Amino acid sequence: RVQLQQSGPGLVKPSQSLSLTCTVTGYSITSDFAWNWIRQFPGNKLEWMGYINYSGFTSHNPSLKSRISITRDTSKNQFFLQLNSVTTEDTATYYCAGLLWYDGGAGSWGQGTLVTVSAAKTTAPSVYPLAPVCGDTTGSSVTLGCLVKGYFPEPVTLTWNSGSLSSGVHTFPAVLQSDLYTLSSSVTVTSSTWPSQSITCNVAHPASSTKVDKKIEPRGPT
Amino acid sequence: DVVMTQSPKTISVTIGQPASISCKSSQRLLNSNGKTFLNWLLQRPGQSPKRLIYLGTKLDSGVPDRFTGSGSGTDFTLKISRVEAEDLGVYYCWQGTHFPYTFGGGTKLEIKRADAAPTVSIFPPSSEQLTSGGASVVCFLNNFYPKDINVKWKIDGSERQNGVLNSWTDQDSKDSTYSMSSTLTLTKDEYERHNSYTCEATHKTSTSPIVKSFNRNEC
Repeated sequence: RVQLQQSGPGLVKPSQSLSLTCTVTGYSITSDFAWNWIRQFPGNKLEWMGYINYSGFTSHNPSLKSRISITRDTSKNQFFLQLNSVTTEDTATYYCAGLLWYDGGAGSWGQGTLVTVSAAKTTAPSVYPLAPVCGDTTGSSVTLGCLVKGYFPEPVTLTWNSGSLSSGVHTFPAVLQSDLYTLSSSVTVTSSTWPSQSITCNVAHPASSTKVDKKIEPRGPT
Repeated sequence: DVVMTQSPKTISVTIGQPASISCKSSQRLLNSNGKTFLNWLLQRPGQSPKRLIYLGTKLDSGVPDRFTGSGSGTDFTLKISRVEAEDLGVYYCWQGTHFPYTFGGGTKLEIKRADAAPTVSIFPPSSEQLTSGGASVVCFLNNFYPKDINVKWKIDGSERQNGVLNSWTDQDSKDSTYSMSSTLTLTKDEYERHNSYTCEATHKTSTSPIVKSFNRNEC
């Protein structure tokens, strides 16, 4: 079916412009659809921004009057979003979504891209290993963690053992303080499998091109 | 601007039971060609909204048939014959009949299950962070229910509330529980100054709190 995917700078300076791209695969953008831009604010309110249909016809929400521009490049089968004069109020998750012009069906959304409007500086994170205390390793289950601290902006991706370990994992939302984010993740495995089977935290922060692969070492002799 | 009002704001449902949510628009959504541009979308935790119902009463592409949209004019209803854990998330209604198109504020569907006490784990600052002059003590309160819980920190028996940051997760669709993370951040100098660190969790599953501690310099 039709698949959409956003891309574009995740951080933008106030009063500058936001510029996103949506690549469509499995369907020509010059057919049947209406390509929309929709954004979700931190509170979870959705706002329709606008669209450009299969024939190039556009339409945008009056709430953005003059700041929005929606275009396309048929040779590349992509449509774009441009929002100028941004402010922190434009900070939100952006989505592109296709809907049939005829009935508004077959709605397909991209994975969504987060865009932060700030003057703060990009900072890579410190990935700290969370090794369990001796006392809490004698049960049938053991819980380990990983602490990603001091990064900006969002997001970061975190997996365990390159994604081969997904059961019993809890990755919490990041908390912001002083223009810096902190996030944690926990993973629970059968105690007898650790430390025999190593457990590694894989963290990536695209904004700073940084990657960390921290193996959790047991407290005590290693 | 057409105002889309959803209700209830939240809703708790036991697996297997039916669910019904409403959406009322400030203007009729029927057009000049007999179509009603009313859609229903579900947004699971961390995912992007996804199609459910379109054209007011028609089931969208690939959507399970447990979903049923109904109504006309300004009152619409979404019914789930029988709820499954994977239905948890936020439900939205959207209208494409009046420019500009608007969304409802959403309805959060929560799965109701048997109470569950949290699994508490406490972690000392790592060696690496210690070399940076900072010291974070982390505590995980995992897979509990209901979602209401309280975490208290204690340094050498004394409670500590400054320097604590918390984060919750959405409800998990695999077991319908919640999880929370609490972090106490101190300076390396202050951490190195005390001995015991305690993470106290109080949940309705027990009259007395679940306590986890460790002594600095002890495995």
